[PDB]
Amino acid sequence: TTALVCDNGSGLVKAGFAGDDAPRAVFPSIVGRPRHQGVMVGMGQKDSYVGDEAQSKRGILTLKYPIEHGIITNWDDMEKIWHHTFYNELRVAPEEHPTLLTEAPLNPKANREKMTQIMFETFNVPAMYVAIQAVLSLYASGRTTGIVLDSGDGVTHNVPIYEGYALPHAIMRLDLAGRDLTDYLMKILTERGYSFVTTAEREIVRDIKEKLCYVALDFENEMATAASSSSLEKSYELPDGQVITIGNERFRCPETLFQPSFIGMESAGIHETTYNSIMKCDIDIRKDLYANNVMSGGTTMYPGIADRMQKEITALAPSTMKIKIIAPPERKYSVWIGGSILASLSTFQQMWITKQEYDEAGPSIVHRKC
Amino acid sequence: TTALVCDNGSGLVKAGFAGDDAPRAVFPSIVGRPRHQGVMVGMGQKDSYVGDEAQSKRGILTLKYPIEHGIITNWDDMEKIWHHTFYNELRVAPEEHPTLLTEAPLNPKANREKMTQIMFETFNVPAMYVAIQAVLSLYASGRTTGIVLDSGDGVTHNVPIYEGYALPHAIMRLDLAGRDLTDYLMKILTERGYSFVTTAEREIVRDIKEKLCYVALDFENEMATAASSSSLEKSYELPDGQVITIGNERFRCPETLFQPSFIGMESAGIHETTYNSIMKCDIDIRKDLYANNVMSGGTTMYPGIADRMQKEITALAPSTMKIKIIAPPERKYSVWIGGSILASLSTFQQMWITKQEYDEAGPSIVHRKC
Amino acid sequence: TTALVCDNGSGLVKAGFAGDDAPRAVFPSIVGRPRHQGVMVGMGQKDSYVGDEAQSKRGILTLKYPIEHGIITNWDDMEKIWHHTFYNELRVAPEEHPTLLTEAPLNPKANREKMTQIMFETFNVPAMYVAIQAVLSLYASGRTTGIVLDSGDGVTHNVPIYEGYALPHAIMRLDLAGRDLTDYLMKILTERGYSFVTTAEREIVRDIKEKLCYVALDFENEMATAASSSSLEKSYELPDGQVITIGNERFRCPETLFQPSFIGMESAGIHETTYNSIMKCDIDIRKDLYANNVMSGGTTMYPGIADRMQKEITALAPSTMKIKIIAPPERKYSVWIGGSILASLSTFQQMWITKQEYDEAGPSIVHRKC
Ligand SMILES: Nc1ncnc2c1ncn2[C@@H]1O[C@H](COP(=O)(O)OP(=O)(O)O)[C@@H](O)[C@H]1O
Ligand SMILES: Nc1ncnc2c1ncn2[C@@H]1O[C@H](COP(=O)(O)OP(=O)(O)O)[C@@H](O)[C@H]1O
Ligand SMILES: Nc1ncnc2c1ncn2[C@@H]1O[C@H](COP(=O)(O)OP(=O)(O)O)[C@@H](O)[C@H]1O
Ligand SMILES: [Mg+2]
Ligand SMILES: [Mg+2]
Ligand SMILES: [Mg+2]
Repeated sequence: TTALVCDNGSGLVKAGFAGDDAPRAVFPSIVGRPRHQGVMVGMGQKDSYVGDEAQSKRGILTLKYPIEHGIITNWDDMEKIWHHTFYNELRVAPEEHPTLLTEAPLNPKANREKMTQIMFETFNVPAMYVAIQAVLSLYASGRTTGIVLDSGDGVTHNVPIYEGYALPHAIMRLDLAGRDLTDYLMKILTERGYSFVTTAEREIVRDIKEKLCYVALDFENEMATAASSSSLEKSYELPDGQVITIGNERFRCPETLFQPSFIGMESAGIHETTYNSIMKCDIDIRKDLYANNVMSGGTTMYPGIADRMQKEITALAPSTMKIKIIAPPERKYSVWIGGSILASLSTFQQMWITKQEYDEAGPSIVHRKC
Repeated sequence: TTALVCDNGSGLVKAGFAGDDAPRAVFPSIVGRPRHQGVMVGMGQKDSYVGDEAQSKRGILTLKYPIEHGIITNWDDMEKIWHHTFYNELRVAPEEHPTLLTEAPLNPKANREKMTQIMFETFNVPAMYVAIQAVLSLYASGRTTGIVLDSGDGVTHNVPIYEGYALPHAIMRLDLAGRDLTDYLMKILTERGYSFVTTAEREIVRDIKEKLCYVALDFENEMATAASSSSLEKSYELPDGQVITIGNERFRCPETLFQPSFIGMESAGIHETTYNSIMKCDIDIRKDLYANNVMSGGTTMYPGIADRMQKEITALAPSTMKIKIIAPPERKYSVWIGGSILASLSTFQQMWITKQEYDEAGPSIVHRKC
Repeated sequence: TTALVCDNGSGLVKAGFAGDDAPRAVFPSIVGRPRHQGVMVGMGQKDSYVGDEAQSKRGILTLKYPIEHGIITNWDDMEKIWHHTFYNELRVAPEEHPTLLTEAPLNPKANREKMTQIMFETFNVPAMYVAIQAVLSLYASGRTTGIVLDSGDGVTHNVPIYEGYALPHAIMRLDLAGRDLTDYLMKILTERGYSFVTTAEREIVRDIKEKLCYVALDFENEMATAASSSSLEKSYELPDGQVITIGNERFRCPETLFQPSFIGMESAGIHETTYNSIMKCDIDIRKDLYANNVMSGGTTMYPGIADRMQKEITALAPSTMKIKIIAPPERKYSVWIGGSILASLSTFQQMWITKQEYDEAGPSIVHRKC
């Protein structure tokens, strides 16, 4: 009778059971299909690969992400992803496990309705629920009041909560996250002569970004430092043994979070978005929001991002405001951890969307229960 | 109901039954016709000789190869060859044996279509199939990943397969193989005063090449070694008792595979062709191609060719790539062995081109079934 | 005091003086070196040939292209090319002529820096400038708004400009162009029995492609038409008098621009790349980009390419968008014509990189002036 927690991000699936501290399985949410011709008979050559097996065979596949900026764009591939999650990774039967799902705020309603319908009809779950990922990150923190910035592969969002009450008019959503940083790193890696163009070579660039990239405390000083000397240059070995070297692409890629105009966007950086979200809240709750800046997600995992956020929000806010950025070492899984905490609570047990409620009230049950 | 496997190379016919480990018969694919005048009545003096009987009587015949660089140029002589194979060597009736045939990649389509037509009309086979020889060579080695370098009398070709998927854009074909090496050995044997000019004397030079020639690990060092001393000189006894001696023609002949400019070709050597074929494949599959270099065919049978290929590809590839050359002792028949393995599989039984498909869909069935 | 305009493409050099309507000289950017042995004394047998003289003597040379996908890979041969351009074709002294050079977008920075250094040190130009070829193509058409699809021997690129402002985040670059089409035509010409393998025979195949190839309005219909009848077959006479015939290779070769998977690439066709470039631009500027599709370069010179681009972009775009493809009859020289127009303007005269700026600011002047 244990509940399931599935955190469907744009880039990774974090799935497990409620009551744990880490997910069962964490695998990329990709579906790969062969793009060359098979010449050997049989071999169990399947027509599509999901998750880690698609990354294993990615040299002969075309990798597709069913989720795009927090929105599911391919629903057959997403059913493939969910079937993989339930049967090959969790190795469970979804007929007896309530499933907690997550979603970004300010998302299309059809996304939520269709997840509800697929859970209740394709996978026959007894109950389900869709929770906002930033509220779950606050549950993982253990703090009732915080402003949460969640940055994932697809979306960056700010949700300010005070005493357990959210201020939905102050919620920010920015469609700039890890995948845009990967694409920008590809583009600026072309400057040194490195050409990554295929979907399989997007994973190599994502690995380069996760290993070698960091957030500069002061961008212009680091640009001058990289110009003067090669102290910031690091090498990376490609899957075929070729070695690439990057000097200032290491901090130019994550700078797009603070200067979105690098990729041609008109928006403000994550620091200015956070400050604007705080300033749309009530004046009496702003001090507690300044002191509680919870960062979650994999795009907040850069070395130096918390210090840079500290510096920028301190510059924006008054001098008597006491700015703290809470960046737990496990913030790459804060949404899943908070979802496990929430699904394990006794008070939450009356808040599931039951199967009978779905049957006798339609998929639109999800907008008024969640 | 057993299937036939006929490997028609430019130089030799390898024919047998599926399920065996070696072909029934291996004979030269030559048709000899007398060039002098008959003076004795009768004797069963036939107008043409095929296979081993043409080599037996080659002193009074003009030997012709119906296949030239993997392409059948004389179709009447090729029907003679196939009739010999079926009736005098296999001693079977082709009306009840499906026949698996082999062909080099990047070959004229008319070649394949006309083999299909002759099999289905002249020999009345119940079914047939044309397979690429490098895929068959990969079947024999028992693996589904690797780049195959197949060298025969007529063509040398590279086909990279990964997980059973071929990359047809990375397939190389080089029209330099054993027959070009035989001709070059004739030409450079003229340097010591030995004149072989006739088609029958081409077989003597081919025998010299198969017995005395080897691949030098370092060409310039071996050239210096042969210049300094006579330690590399070996003798060969001609059919009439004359003894010839060759010192550096032993490794100068096979060096044409690595330096095609010896015979006036502009192409790259087999090592550089293999490296170029690997580098036209996806970056994620290159490590497994480096570690799996399958060599098949009779022109890869030189002493020291695998070590030289190891050395050259190691020089071309990065230092962290782990280069292996797989050169089985039976690689002179890898194509036939793999064809037997393929024709014996149960999954392949639905992939034959049946007689009815040919009748009601034309000879062009072979491009979309094979 | 007239300025020079040198359009260095991967395949051809277009050089001339600013203010003209056509370049002085258009010759292949190849350097040929003899591959056989000289037996006649003297003759002025030079060790290397550049341009038209290499194509004249290509039967005894190995032709090398110093530019490869818009990137200069051999710099000594490129200095040979530039010296030829300046002294044997333009017959000028570069010490008193500012030189305008062109480059593809998303190119290595070392390419631009080394062209700047060689111009300012080897050829002693008073000033120089490197311009993006698509902006120059937009100069030639006399408009300041439109998305340019420039296809050359080495690179195909999309650059959307609106009101004179470029959107660098929407710039596409595809490393598929005329040379890849020539190689594909060689590969599929092997199907009818025609074997072109040498670098000199690459020019014959390029001539065949330029004379006999066209873009099919509907590929499958043309494939059916070529299968049914021989109405699409045309003959071509080789330099030695042999006549070759091609039926569907005529439109199968240029189809690789719309189906890059023909040569094993994962990218999208030029139509889908153009649509994707338009859709990464602001919603308010998309109507003017749809109506202004400037095509330039020699690979856009196929019969029927503009109509096919019209059809495909119309299929992709909404029905109320008004799609025009602007394909001037002189679009093979749009980059050079636009460069001449730009170098002749009075406003541009303050935008040269002067010699003193180079001397006292390094070769890195080119990234912040251009
Ligand atoms: N150590 C790291 N440094 C920088 N970026 C990272 C790191 N680890 C993961 N990422 C990025 O975070 C993204 C995945 O974060 P995640 O929270 O799983 O997103 P989602 O919730 O959308 O799945 C990926 O795009 C990856 O590039
Ligand atoms: N031991 C050997 N050493 C060198 N060359 C050999 C040897 N044995 C055979 N060959 C060459 O290999 C060629 C035959 O190889 P094979 O694989 O039968 O070619 P094909 O498939 O074209 O018939 C002949 O030209 C012969 O000269
Ligand atoms: N009439 C034509 N039809 C098709 N292709 C052509 C034609 N004329 C030239 N080309 C191709 O265009 C390329 C040269 O175009 P160009 O604009 O000069 O390129 P670059 O700017 O790279 O020199 C050559 O590869 C040639 O094959
Ligand atoms: Mg997330
Ligand atoms: Mg063979
Ligand atoms: Mg050009």
